[PDB]
Amino acid sequence: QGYDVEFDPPLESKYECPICLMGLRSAVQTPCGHRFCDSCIRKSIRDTGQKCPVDNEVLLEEQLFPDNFAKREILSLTVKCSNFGCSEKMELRQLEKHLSQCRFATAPCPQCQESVPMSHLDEHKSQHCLQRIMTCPDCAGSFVYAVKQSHEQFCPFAN
Amino acid sequence: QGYDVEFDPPLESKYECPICLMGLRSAVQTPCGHRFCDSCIRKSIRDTGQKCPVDNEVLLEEQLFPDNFAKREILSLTVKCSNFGCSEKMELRQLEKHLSQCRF
Amino acid sequence: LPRRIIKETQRLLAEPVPGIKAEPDESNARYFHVVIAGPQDSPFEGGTFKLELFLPEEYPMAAPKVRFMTKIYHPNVDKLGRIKLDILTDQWSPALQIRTVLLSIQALLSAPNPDDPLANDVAEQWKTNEAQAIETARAWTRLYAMNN
Amino acid sequence: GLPRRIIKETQRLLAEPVPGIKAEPDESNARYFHVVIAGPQDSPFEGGTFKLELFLPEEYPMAAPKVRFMTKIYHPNVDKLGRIKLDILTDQWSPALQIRTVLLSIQALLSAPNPDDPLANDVAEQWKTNEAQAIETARAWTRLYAMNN
Amino acid sequence: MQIFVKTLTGKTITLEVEPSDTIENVKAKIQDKEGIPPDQQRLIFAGKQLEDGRTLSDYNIQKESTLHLVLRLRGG
Amino acid sequence: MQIFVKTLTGKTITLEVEPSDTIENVKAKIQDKEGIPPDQQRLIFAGKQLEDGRTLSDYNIQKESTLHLVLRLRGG
Ligand SMILES: [K+]
Ligand SMILES: [Zn+2]
Ligand SMILES: [Zn+2]
Ligand SMILES: [Zn+2]
Ligand SMILES: [Zn+2]
Ligand SMILES: [Zn+2]
Ligand SMILES: [Zn+2]
Ligand SMILES: [Zn+2]
Repeated sequence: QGYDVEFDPPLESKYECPICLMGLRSAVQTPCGHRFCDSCIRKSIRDTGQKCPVDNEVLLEEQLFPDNFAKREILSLTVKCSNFGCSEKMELRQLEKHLSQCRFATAPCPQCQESVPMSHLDEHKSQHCLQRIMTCPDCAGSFVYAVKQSHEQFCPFAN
Repeated sequence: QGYDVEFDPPLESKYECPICLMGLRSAVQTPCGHRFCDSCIRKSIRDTGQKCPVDNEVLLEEQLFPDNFAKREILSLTVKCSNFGCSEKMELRQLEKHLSQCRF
Repeated sequence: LPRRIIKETQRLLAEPVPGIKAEPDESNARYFHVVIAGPQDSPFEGGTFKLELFLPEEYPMAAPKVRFMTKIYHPNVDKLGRIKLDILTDQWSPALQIRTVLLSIQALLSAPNPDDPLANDVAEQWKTNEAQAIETARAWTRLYAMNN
Repeated sequence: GLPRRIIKETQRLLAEPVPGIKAEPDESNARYFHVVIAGPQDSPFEGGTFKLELFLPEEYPMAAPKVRFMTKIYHPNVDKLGRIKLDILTDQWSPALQIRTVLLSIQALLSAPNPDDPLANDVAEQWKTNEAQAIETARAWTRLYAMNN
Repeated sequence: MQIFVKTLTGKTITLEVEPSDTIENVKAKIQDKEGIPPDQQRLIFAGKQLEDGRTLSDYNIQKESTLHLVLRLRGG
Repeated sequence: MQIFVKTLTGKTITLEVEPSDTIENVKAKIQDKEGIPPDQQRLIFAGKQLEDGRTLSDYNIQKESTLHLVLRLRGG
């Protein structure tokens, strides 16, 4: 359940969740002095029993607290985009914001729900994506490139 | 009241107490999300009031918890002796052990 | 001469702020001779105001003691140089340092407040007659806070 | 969905091998592991190479891996079916534990047999009452079945 | 541009921003690195109390400039 | 001196010792670094469980040798 993302430099084990083995998503510390993802440790309390997994001390839903100091230092760690050609780095914090406008990202089409690279979705109006809306040359009517064949009924433009 | 000592490399800001400005003795963290010595923050709630010193946010005796994770990390930092011509280096943990058997 | 004070001293001696000067007395290590400059776009342009700052036995658990030893026409500063400032007036934090105090004093000169006054007479004129109160502030700057 | 935990663990087992423990995933199933552990030093089993088979259930790591010996081994805590009487695998499993720590414990178990908490009752009984004979048969079983494979 | 900020404790944080960033944003980017909510921040620069709506270019802040953080002006 | 120890999660730490140290005080240096109390630690090396009474030189441990730490709750 933790932060699954390529860190560079790679994640120091102090921010590594000993259950899921990732960057600590909503990090929580135990009284015995343990760092876990809230979600992970709370399942470990559910299915494995009421104990800290690492030292066999006693543990419960209540007495764990959020390590807010550790969580912020976590989101400041530099990470790489997870789309193909990205070649770019940023703080983990703004991975989400960057994936919106990744240069090399893949975005399904508004019109054709065929997935398309962000660079080329700009070029995916002029060159017809198969449901893109052509404007008749020499009669001036709006129709969807899918339905051309039937518009060839209606270029008998009176006066 | 925090760990007054020559750290080497020198103490980084994350283990420094905003109140005393020294290594976090028996560190405690707020739910607000910052750190203080147990003694120091508890004195800040005695006198300066029920607030976090660094944010003006709510803070009570109850919701302070010990950042035990931080405390080790701190005791694992290497430090120098404080008697005159010593120059021995060690993990902070055994500073008191060494100053019992120290030279000057 | 407790550690918090010593570190804080040599911290602000090495990192001095634009137009804030603060040095301990040779005699007492808790008494600081302070001068803060009149800020940019302020009524007090070109002014150099002395201050007596002192650290009490309590410090840092209590706020420092601060007075203006130069006369200044200002609705939050009385004729004795006593100061109405949130930090050291009432709710204080032991996180705060001399550095932050002195900055907040500077920030007070940048934003005079008639609605949270100490000098009741000044703030009255400051609210109803801003223009004149500012001109008097400038006049007091020029008479008292130059070449001292 | 081949959960990161398992993957991360897998490529560490190959890259940072524990001395005398080999563990590789099956070419078909990523959760199934062909293991070989060495008969440890000064033991009954020294010189031995023992095949085991370890499998990760879908619960993992919230439930323990299921592992058995495929090689025949005279040991009070391993039955004829190759099931192992070792706490880690029974109750009070912990999701902090990893495959490495399982296999290391099995290696340890070969150095330190336990007749008092038996599984092969015939063997443990032998081990308590006549230890030298049991240990000598142990080296022979090692010799017959855990060399040249 | 990279600009310096001194928190209450005295240690120095450096932040990446451009001149068309509002103070609002600077306080939000301070919050992310120090946990102090935007309400509870007051930034001083060159003895001037910086306001939320306006931008870095409105106070002509340049590269390598040091902002200073203090607590909210809650006069009493 | 300066021995290696692989904790439960995979972390590799280093501990300064001398050969005539007991396993007991080694397990103490683990607790100081990693929070696990000595009662819950089990130390493995070349497939042997290291016992609390004996020393490191009694098991022929040396420079840069990697101990492995695992958990207890045994005999089940
Ligand atoms: K930390
Ligand atoms: Zn986790
Ligand atoms: Zn624990
Ligand atoms: Zn990208
Ligand atoms: Zn399309
Ligand atoms: Zn047409
Ligand atoms: Zn302190
Ligand atoms: Zn010494």
